[PDB]
Formats: sequence, structure tokens, C-alpha cells
Amino acid sequence: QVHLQESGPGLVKPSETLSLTCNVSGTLVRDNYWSWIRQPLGKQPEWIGYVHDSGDTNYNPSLKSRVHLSLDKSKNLVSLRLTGVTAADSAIYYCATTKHGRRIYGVVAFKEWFTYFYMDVWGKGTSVTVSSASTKGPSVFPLAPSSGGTAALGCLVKDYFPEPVTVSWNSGALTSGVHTFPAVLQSSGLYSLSSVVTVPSSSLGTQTYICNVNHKPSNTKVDKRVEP
Amino acid sequence: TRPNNNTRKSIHIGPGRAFYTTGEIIGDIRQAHCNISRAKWNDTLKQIVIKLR
Amino acid sequence: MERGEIKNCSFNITTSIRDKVQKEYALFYKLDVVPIDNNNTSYRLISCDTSVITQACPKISFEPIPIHYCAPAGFAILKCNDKTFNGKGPCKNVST
Amino acid sequence: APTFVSVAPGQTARITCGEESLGSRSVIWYQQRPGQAPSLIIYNNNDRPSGIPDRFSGSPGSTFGTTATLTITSVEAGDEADYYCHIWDSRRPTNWVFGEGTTLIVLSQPKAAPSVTLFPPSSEELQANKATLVCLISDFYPGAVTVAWKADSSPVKAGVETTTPSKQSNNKYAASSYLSLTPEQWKSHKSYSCQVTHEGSTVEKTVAPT
Ligand SMILES: *[C@@H]1O[C@H](CO)[C@@H](O[C@@H]2O[C@H](CO)[C@@H](O[C@@H]3O[C@H](CO[C@H]4O[C@H](CO[C@H]5O[C@H](CO)[C@@H](O)[C@H](O)[C@@H]5O)[C@@H](O)[C@H](O[C@H]5O[C@H](CO)[C@@H](O)[C@H](O)[C@@H]5O[C@H]5O[C@H](CO)[C@@H](O)[C@H](O)[C@@H]5O)[C@@H]4O)[C@@H](O)[C@H](O[C@H]4O[C@H](CO)[C@@H](O)[C@H](O)[C@@H]4O[C@H]4O[C@H](CO)[C@@H](O)[C@H](O)[C@@H]4O[C@H]4O[C@H](CO)[C@@H](O)[C@H](O)[C@@H]4O)[C@@H]3O)[C@H](O)[C@H]2NC(C)=O)[C@H](O)[C@H]1NC(C)=O
Ligand SMILES: *[C@@H]1O[C@H](CO)[C@@H](O[C@@H]2O[C@H](CO)[C@@H](O[C@@H]3O[C@H](CO[C@H]4O[C@H](CO[C@H]5O[C@H](CO)[C@@H](O)[C@H](O)[C@@H]5O)[C@@H](O)[C@H](O[C@H]5O[C@H](CO)[C@@H](O)[C@H](O)[C@@H]5O)[C@@H]4O)[C@@H](O)[C@H](O[C@H]4O[C@H](CO)[C@@H](O)[C@H](O)[C@@H]4O[C@H]4O[C@H](CO)[C@@H](O)[C@H](O)[C@@H]4O[C@H]4O[C@H](CO)[C@@H](O)[C@H](O)[C@@H]4O)[C@@H]3O)[C@H](O)[C@H]2NC(C)=O)[C@H](O)[C@H]1NC(C)=O
Ligand SMILES: *[C@@H]1O[C@H](CO)[C@@H](O[C@@H]2O[C@H](CO)[C@@H](O[C@@H]3O[C@H](CO[C@H]4O[C@H](CO[C@H]5O[C@H](CO)[C@@H](O)[C@H](O)[C@@H]5O)[C@@H](O)[C@H](O)[C@@H]4O)[C@@H](O)[C@H](O[C@H]4O[C@H](CO)[C@@H](O)[C@H](O)[C@@H]4O[C@H]4O[C@H](CO)[C@@H](O)[C@H](O)[C@@H]4O)[C@@H]3O)[C@H](O)[C@H]2NC(C)=O)[C@H](O)[C@H]1NC(C)=O
Ligand SMILES: *[C@@H]1O[C@H](CO)[C@@H](O[C@@H]2O[C@H](CO)[C@@H](O[C@@H]3O[C@H](CO[C@H]4O[C@H](CO[C@H]5O[C@H](CO)[C@@H](O)[C@H](O)[C@@H]5O)[C@@H](O)[C@H](O[C@H]5O[C@H](CO)[C@@H](O)[C@H](O)[C@@H]5O[C@H]5O[C@H](CO)[C@@H](O)[C@H](O)[C@@H]5O)[C@@H]4O)[C@@H](O)[C@H](O)[C@@H]3O)[C@H](O)[C@H]2NC(C)=O)[C@H](O)[C@H]1NC(C)=O
Ligand SMILES: *[C@@H]1O[C@H](CO)[C@@H](O[C@@H]2O[C@H](CO)[C@@H](O[C@@H]3O[C@H](CO[C@H]4O[C@H](CO[C@H]5O[C@H](CO)[C@@H](O)[C@H](O)[C@@H]5O[C@H]5O[C@H](CO)[C@@H](O)[C@H](O)[C@@H]5O)[C@@H](O)[C@H](O[C@H]5O[C@H](CO)[C@@H](O)[C@H](O)[C@@H]5O)[C@@H]4O)[C@@H](O)[C@H](O)[C@@H]3O)[C@H](O)[C@H]2NC(C)=O)[C@H](O)[C@H]1NC(C)=O
Ligand SMILES: *[C@@H]1O[C@H](CO)[C@@H](O[C@@H]2O[C@H](CO)[C@@H](O[C@@H]3O[C@H](CO)[C@@H](O)[C@H](O[C@H]4O[C@H](CO)[C@@H](O)[C@H](O)[C@@H]4O)[C@@H]3O)[C@H](O)[C@H]2NC(C)=O)[C@H](O)[C@H]1NC(C)=O
Ligand SMILES: *[C@@H]1O[C@H](CO)[C@@H](O)[C@H](O)[C@H]1NC(C)=O
Repeated sequence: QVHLQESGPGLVKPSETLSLTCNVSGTLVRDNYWSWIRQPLGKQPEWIGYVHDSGDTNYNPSLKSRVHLSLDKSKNLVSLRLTGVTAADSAIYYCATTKHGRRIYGVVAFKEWFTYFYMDVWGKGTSVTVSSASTKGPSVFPLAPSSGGTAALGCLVKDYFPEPVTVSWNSGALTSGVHTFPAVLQSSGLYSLSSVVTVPSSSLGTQTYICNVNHKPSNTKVDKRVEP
Repeated sequence: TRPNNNTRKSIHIGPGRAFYTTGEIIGDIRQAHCNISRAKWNDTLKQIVIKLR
Repeated sequence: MERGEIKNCSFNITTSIRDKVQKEYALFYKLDVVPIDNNNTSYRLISCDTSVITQACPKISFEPIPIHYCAPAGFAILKCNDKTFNGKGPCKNVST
Repeated sequence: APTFVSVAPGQTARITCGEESLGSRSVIWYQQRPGQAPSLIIYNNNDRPSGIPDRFSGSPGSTFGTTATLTITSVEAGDEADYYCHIWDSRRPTNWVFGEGTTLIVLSQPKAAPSVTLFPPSSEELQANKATLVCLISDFYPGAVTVAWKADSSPVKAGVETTTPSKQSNNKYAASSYLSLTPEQWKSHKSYSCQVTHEGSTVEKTVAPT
């Protein structure tokens, strides 16, 4: 089995350097040609640059003056560093292996071929925000499930910056009926969302239910019991 | 061969005459060349040297 | 071979008629053309200033049609019907 | 390109992309399910990696004066996505930003009425002199809905912050809405109501203080 995942800070002021990382698992970091990609909400994906162990490392022409990439044999990751960030730089940044191919159209003897890249399997995505404002952790309150054999239940997360927030029900044990709804950006520049599950009326035996909340930009961890 | 698929373009300097040129190149841009078997060619060079000697 | 062998050039010419200086764009080969002074964006045709260039009509063809030199009357053309002839010297198998 | 072709199941979709060709190109394709990393689809022009069926096929990068056309044969539900191009032309230099997100949409969906679940301000929240009502609207088609709040047969003007319907992983949509109040306003009225529109059929939940 082969896969990977990336990490980030979430928020950054206009100045300073956006530093990222990307774990690897299943295959070696040397063997592959690596490529970082960013995509704003709605807009099209934007290739940033690629890299190989040898230091063979070229970037996107536009962002070339800012971006600085690298690897590591020990930690085995893909370390991006984007300096002098801007509001425009707010996007979700993906990590991905890259496979290369020859495309000979004329005669190989005197060039007449072009070399093209394609990225076979991506990461999950890491969110980035570039705002002046500073971070707030969420205020977490549980919902009221009750008022035959059918029922529903939830948990409210609110007033924070930035996105995203993670919510897992009862330490990830419970899964069915779980429907975490998208956030809403309150007028005072703060997001807020909720999670919701459907459990039947059979729930007298103290069914331990706890919505685990994680807002990494404020390192806050909040969990709460829902009981009628 | 000249591998390029060219397009004729008549620019009329006139009165009753025009100067034709390549309007564009339909496809890839490539180099002209000439292919010959190097076996045939150098085995031919063997024919030559013995009668040169 | 990427020094600029095919070149895309512009120039103003008067048409069939003297009432139109049409800025036209055309393609040239690096050999067929030659630059002037500092290498600006400016060139001139390879022998335009020093020669008279004539566009061979496309209707004609340069195909090498074989040809025989037929001799006139009271004359004769002889042949060396040998296999290996030196080029200069006496022949043996000769014919008219 | 703000473009989106609409097709029926068991029918063919022509989703084109990129500017017109110049030299021999090699155009890699991608698929983007809502909120998910873009899975790779095709390389160079028609071959595909593991997992992609023979329904998928593309324009052979060997003709000049032709856009990149991706054909999805006998389309189904899951095929719905945002499709992109990575165009590599012989004469035109490297494309670092992808093509247009041509949005393929199927035509034969069952219309679905939502599932509203109204919730009162929790006993815990009111301890901090703050009140918030929630109306979670789940799994409905298509994704467009007008939410309306009413405090005992009376329209609620402010404190209401409704979201935009973001697409679910399935063909359905899901959106949410919040009504901020003060505890005093909350326990004042005998009830608050969350009316929601299919759109077509209005439906409401109602919650009251205890
Ligand atoms: C003077 O001398 C010089 C020097 O000797 C000589 O120069 C040569 O010029 C020619 C052209 O003038 C030039 O030919 C090109 O060669 C390209 C490269 O071909 C070779 O590599 C490929 C790829 O290798 C990788 O993948 C292999 C697996 O396939 C793997 O084995 C390799 O190890 C490597 O990993 C390889 O596939 C080729 O093998 C095919 O071709 C051989 C002939 O060269 C043939 O003997 C083989 O059997 C094999 O044929 C199969 O495939 C063809 C289709 O390609 C089928 O028709 C057959 O029935 C077999 O199934 C070579 O080893 C090659 O990419 C070029 O062809 C593409 O590009 C042109 C324009 O660029 C297009 O017009 C073509 O139609 C073709 O496009 C297809 O392929 C590309 C990419 O593969 C796709 O993007 C296209 O969409 C299209 O694919 C679509 O159509 C096909 C059907 O056509 C379909 O199968 C696909 O699924 C898809 O639907 C072009 O052929 C050559 O490189 C150059 N140099 C040398 C050293 O030869 C001059 O010609 C001489 N001049 C004169 C006057 O004599
Ligand atoms: C040597 O150097 C010289 C010096 O430059 C070179 O000379 C040039 O030679 C070329 C041809 O050899 C001439 O052609 C021009 O082509 C363009 C093509 O436009 C394309 O690009 C537009 C903008 O692209 C944007 O996006 C791309 C990425 O996608 C990006 O890379 C780019 O930077 C830019 O950001 C596109 O909008 C356009 O697409 C449009 O049409 C699509 C459908 O085809 C549609 O899907 C799109 O959504 C979009 O709507 C296209 O891809 C032409 O723009 C140009 O002239 C057109 O525009 C001017 C106004 O600026 C107008 O007055 C002209 O009449 C002409 O408009 C008609 O013709 C177009 C096709 O030629 C057509 O696309 C138009 O819609 C319009 O159509 C009308 O007429 C047709 C009948 O023809 C009719 O059926 C329609 O109903 C309608 O009435 C030229 O065509 C250059 O002009 C020329 N330049 C100079 C300075 O001389 C020479 O090439 C060099 N030599 C070599 C060998 O390279
Ligand atoms: C003027 O031009 C000529 C032409 O280029 C130059 O001389 C040429 O030199 C070539 C070597 O550089 C030589 O090629 C060798 O040919 C030998 C025999 O050729 C025939 O057989 C092979 C194999 O076919 C076999 O199989 C079929 C069935 O499939 C049978 O039916 C056959 O009967 C055979 O049994 C064919 O490929 C040929 O086309 C001919 O049909 C081959 O033995 C030889 O292969 C390797 O072995 C040789 C030793 O036995 C060795 O000398 C040669 O270098 C080869 O070595 C291999 O291994 C090394 C190491 O791994 C590797 O680096 C090599 O690349 C190679 O893979 C060759 O195929 C030409 O035959 C020969 N031509 C002529 C006309 O003489 C000459 O130099 C040049 N002169 C000047 C001044 O420039
Ligand atoms: C046939 O084919 C031709 C080639 O393809 C086509 O040529 C085009 O012709 C048009 C006109 O029809 C040109 O447009 C004009 O450009 C004028 C530019 O003049 C500049 O150069 C003058 C002399 O050159 C000096 O400077 C250059 C700079 O590169 C040096 O290389 C030279 O060696 C030399 O030193 C110069 O006199 C002129 O004046 C400016 O500077 C002086 C000095 O400071 C000022 O006092 C003056 O006021 C000028 O400055 C101010 O005015 C200009 C006005 O335009 C402002 O820009 C400037 O910022 C400032 O405010 C200047 O340096 C320009 O003056 C004209 O107004 C026209 O715009 C095209 O440039 C030319 N090229 C192409 C490719 O088109 C031709 O069109 C074509 N015809 C047909 C039939 O189609
Ligand atoms: C328009 O375009 C034309 C043609 O392209 C230009 O024409 C030139 O016009 C200038 C006008 O001044 C003439 O310049 C003269 O140069 C004399 C010194 O030249 C010596 O150095 C040259 C440097 O080139 C080296 O570097 C480049 C990259 O930087 C390499 O590509 C190149 O190959 C050279 O690399 C070798 O040398 C370096 C050390 O310099 C090593 O480190 C490398 O490892 C390489 O070994 C060099 O090119 C010259 O070579 C010439 O002379 C030798 C004999 O010595 C000959 O054997 C060569 O074949 C070649 O002809 C030379 O060593 C200078 O003294 C003099 O005053 C004058 O300035 C130039 O000669 C013109 N060239 C031609 C071909 O006509 C024109 O400039 C241009 N105009 C514009 C506006 O763009
Ligand atoms: C001096 O030079 C002359 C001129 O080159 C030369 O005479 C030539 O002799 C050859 C034969 O040695 C002749 O070739 C014949 O041409 C006739 C038609 O002209 C053909 O019919 C012949 O074909 C025969 O062979 C075929 C092979 O299968 C058969 O299919 C066919 O049925 C025939 O049997 C043959 O090709 C040639 O025509 C003459 N040339 C002239 C001008 O007469 C002469 O031999 C040389 N002498 C010396 C001493 O060098
Ligand atoms: C990457 O995985 C290693 C475990 O192999 C872990 O120690 C490290 O913290 C991970 N990196 C991130 C950014 O989570």
C-alpha cells in the first residue's frame, strides 16, 4: 500500500514565509519526482514546481522569485517554503508524486521531442489563509436531541478563525448518520459549523456520545457529552 | 524530405502579379534531412578505396 | 539547430496600386536573409541590395527530364561501348 | 470557461477543453469530485492508469487545429465532476495553470425533498448570555433553497445567517442556517420556526422554550 499526507499552519500574515511538509509512505522519497500544487476556492489548479533528490528543481515562472522547495532523506518529506505571501496566496495546497514521459514527434537525433509530466496520486489537501486578523479557537456547545423508535442528535461549533475544523463523533467510533455541515462565515469574520447524527430511540443505557473538535491553528481540543 | 506541411500565401505586389510565400506551418516544426543506409554507403566506400588504391 | 533558421518578418509594400502601403508579414530562412547594423529586429534579403532577385513562376518545374543530343547531318556522334573506360585514351568497342 | 454540458444516463458527453492545437500535443486529463483531491484520468491523450474504465477516452494529440475533447460514454451518476486539462503542445510553451473546469452534469436525477432538523439554543450556551438557533438542511436536489425564519407567526429579520448549498459527495446537496438571538428574546416568544423551500414545497420545523 502506498499513500501520503501533508501539513500546514492554516493562517499567515502578509509578511513571512509559508512553510509546509508532506509525509510519505509505501515508497521512497528519492525514487519519485515530486510536485506541489495549489488551488483557490473555485479556481483551477496551479502547478507550482517540481523536484528530485539530485537537486533537479524548477519552479513555476510567475511565483519563481518567492517559492523555495527541498527534500530530506531522514524525515522523507516534501518541504515547500513560499516567502512573501499575499492575500492571493490563500488556497488549498496539494502534494503529489509525478511520472514523466518522452514525446518524440520528429527526430530524436536533434531534439524534436518534448518531455511532459503528470501527477498520478495526490494528497488530501492542506488549507491556507492569508489574513491580517489573528486566530480564535471555537466555542463548543452540544445540541438537544430529544424533543417512538427514531431520533436525531448534534453538536455546535462556533466563532473561530480560520477554517478548517475537524469533528469526529465519540472518538471516531460512531460513524453512521454522521453529517458534519459546512461552516458559515459570520459578519464579524468568524466561521461556525455543526455536526449531526441520527441514533434511534434505543439509547437508555448511557450511550456515551462525545463530539471531538480540533482547531489546529489555535491548538484547541474540545469534546462534549450530549444528554437529554 | 522537408517534413513541414506549408501553406501558400499570395501577396499581390501587382499589378497582374503576386509574390507567393509560406502563410503558415500546419503542424510540428521540423528539420529537413536525407536518409541513407550507412552499411550500403560504407560498403560502397569499400568499392571506391580499392579502385582508388 | 535552434539559432533562428525560420524567421517571421514584417515590411511595408505598395500593392498592385500606389494607394495602399500594406504592412505585410512573411516567413524567411536564416540563410535567405541578412541583418543590418546592430542586430535589432531588422533584416534584409540575402542579396537584395547587390542583385536582382526573380521569383521563378510556380507554373514551371525543375524536374530533370532526360535528354539526348541528336547530331546534325553530315556529322556523327560516336560512343565508347566498353565496360571499363579510363575516360581518356583509345577505345575498342566503338559505334555510331 | 464557465461551461457545463448536460447529458442523460446511457448517453454520451463531449467535454472539450483548452485552446486549439498547434503542434503534436499530449494532454493529460483530471477529475475533481467536490471537496476531493483531483484524481488523474488520462495520459498522454487517451491511455489511462489503473482504475479508469474504457468509457474514458480522449483526442489523439496528433492533429492540428483541434481542441482537446474528452468522451465519457454512457454516463452515470458518479461521473459527475469538474474536469480539467493539462495541455502540453509542441509549439506552445508549458502550461502551469490547468484548463477549464468543464462541469459535467447528468440529466436524470430524482428530485429530492430536504431533511430539516431544527435545534434550540442549548442549556449550556444560555449560561453565557448568548443564544443561537440551528436549522440543518440535508440531502436535497437540486441545490437551491430559500430558508425563512418565523418567531411565532412573525418574520425574523436579522440574526439569520444562511449558507450556500454546497454539494454532497452524492448527487444531493446540503446547506445550513443559524438564527442568533438573545436569551431574553428566546424565552419570550412561545416558539420559533424554520421554514424551508424544496424549492417547490415549503416545509417547517418548530421549536419552543421549555
Ligand atoms: C530518417 O531517419 C530518421 C531516424 O531514423 C527517422 O526519424 C524518425 O521519424 C519518425 C517520423 O518521421 C518518428 O516516428 C515517431 O516515433 C514516435 C516514437 O515512436 C517510438 O516510441 C514509441 C513509444 O515508446 C515507448 O512506448 C512503447 C510502448 O508503445 C515502449 O515499447 C517503448 O520502450 C517506450 O517506452 C513506440 O510505441 C514506437 O513503436 C511503434 O512505432 C514503431 C515504428 O517507429 C513500430 O515499429 C512499432 O511496432 C510501434 O507501432 C505500434 O504503435 C503504432 C502507433 O504508434 C501503431 O500504428 C502500430 O500498429 C503498433 O501498434 C516507437 O518505438 C511516435 O510517437 C510517433 O508516432 C506518434 O506521433 C505522430 C506525431 O507526433 C502521430 O502522427 C502518430 O499517429 C503517433 O501518434 C500516436 O501516438 C502518440 C504517442 O504515442 C499519441 O499521443 C497519439 O494520440 C497517437 O496515439 C493514438 O493513435 C494510435 C494509433 O496510431 C493508437 O494506438 C493510440 O492508442 C492512440 O489512439 C512517430 O511514429 C521517429 O521517432 C523518428 N526517429 C526514429 C529513431 O525512428 C525518419 O523518419 C527517417 N526519414 C525517412 C524519410 O525515412
Ligand atoms: C508572424 O507574426 C505575425 C504577427 O503577429 C503573426 O500574425 C498573426 O497570424 C495569426 C494567424 O496566422 C492571426 O490570427 C489571429 O488569431 C486570433 C485567435 O484568437 C484566439 O485567441 C483568443 C484569445 O485567447 C486568449 O486565451 C488564450 C488561452 O485560451 C491565451 O493563450 C491568449 O493569450 C488569450 O488570453 C480567443 O478568445 C479565441 O477564441 C474565441 O473563439 C473560440 C472559437 O474558435 C471560442 O471558443 C472562444 O471562447 C473565443 O470566443 C481564439 O482561440 C484571433 O483573435 C485574430 O483575429 C480575430 O480577432 C479580431 C479582434 O481582436 C477580429 O477583428 C478578427 O476579425 C478575428 O475575429 C474573428 O476570427 C477569429 C479566427 O480568426 C475568430 O476566433 C473570432 O471569433 C472572429 O470570428 C469572426 O469571423 C469568423 C470568420 O472568420 C465568423 O465565422 C465568426 O462568426 C466571427 O464573425 C486572428 O484571427 C493574427 O491576427 C496575426 N497577428 C498579427 C498581429 O498580424 C503570424 O502568425 C506569425 N507567423 C507564424 C508562422 O506564427
Ligand atoms: C562499415 O559498415 C558496416 C556495417 O555497419 C560495419 O560492420 C558492421 O559491424 C557490426 C558490429 O558493430 C556488425 O553487426 C554484428 O553482426 C553480427 C552478425 O550479423 C548478422 O547476425 C545478427 C544476429 O542475427 C542472428 O540471429 C538470426 C535470427 O534472429 C539468425 O538468422 C542469424 O543467422 C544470426 O544468428 C543480425 O543482427 C545481423 O543483422 C546479421 O544478420 C552479430 O554477431 C553481431 O552481434 C554481436 O556479436 C558480435 C560477436 O559475435 C559482436 O562483434 C557485435 O559487436 C555484437 O555485440 C553485441 O553485444 C555487445 C555487448 O553486449 C553490444 O555492445 C553490441 O551492441 C551487440 O549487441 C552484430 O549484430 C555488422 O554485421 C557489420 N556489417 C558488415 C557489413 O560488416 C563496419 O564496421 C563499417 N566499417 C567502417 C570502416 O566504418
Ligand atoms: C512601416 O513599417 C514600419 C516598421 O514596421 C512601421 O514603423 C512604425 O511607424 C510608426 C509611425 O507611423 C511608429 O510610431 C511612431 O513612433 C515614434 C517614436 O519616435 C521615437 O524616436 C524618435 C527618433 O528615434 C530616437 O529614439 C529611438 C528610441 O528607440 C532611438 O532608438 C533612436 O536612435 C533615436 O535616438 C524620437 O524623435 C521620438 O521623439 C521622442 O523623444 C524626443 C526626445 O526626448 C521628445 O522630444 C519627443 O517629444 C518624443 O518623446 C515624447 O513623445 C512620444 C510620442 O509617442 C512619447 O511616446 C514619449 O514617451 C514622449 O512622451 C521618439 O523617441 C513616435 O514619436 C510617434 O508618435 C509614433 O508613435 C512606430 O514606432 C514604428 N514601429 C512599428 C513597428 O510600427 C510603420 O508603422 C509601417 N507603416 C505602415 C505603412 O504600416
Ligand atoms: C549580432 O550577431 C553577430 C553574430 O552572432 C555578432 O557578431 C559579433 O560581433 C562582435 C562585435 O564586437 C564580435 O565581437 C568580437 O569579440 C572578440 C572576442 O571574442 C572572443 O570571445 C568570444 C566569447 O564567446 C565565448 O562565450 C560564449 C558564451 O559567453 C560562447 O557561446 C562562445 O562559444 C565562447 O565560448 C568560448 O570561449 C569562452 C571564453 O570567452 C570559454 O570560456 C568557453 O569555454 C568557450 O571556449 C568567442 O566567441 C570568440 O571566438 C571567436 O574567435 C575564435 C578565435 O579566437 C574563433 O576560433 C571562433 O570560431 C570565434 O570566431 C573570441 O574567442 C573581441 O576581441 C572583439 O573586439 C569583438 O568584440 C564578434 O567577433 C562577432 N561574431 C561573429 C561571428 O562575427 C554581433 O555581436 C551581434 N550583435 C548584436 C548587437 O547582438
Ligand atoms: C560491343 O558493344 C555492343 C553494344 O553494347 C555489344 O552488343 C550488345 O550485345 C548484347 C548481348 O551480348 C545485346 O543484348 C541483347 O539485346 C537484344 C535487343 O537489342 C535482346 O533481344 C537480347 O536479349 C536476349 O537475352 C535475354 C536474356 O534472357 C532473352 O530474354 C532474349 O530472348 C534474348 O535471347 C540481349 O539483351 C545488345 O543488344 C548488343 N548491343 C547492340 C548495340 O547490338 C557487343 O557485344 C560488344 N562486343 C564486345 C566484343 O565487347
Ligand atoms: C509524519 O509522520 C511521522 C511518523 O512516521 C510523524 O512523526 C510526523 O509528525 C508526521 N508529520 C506530520 C506533519 O504530521
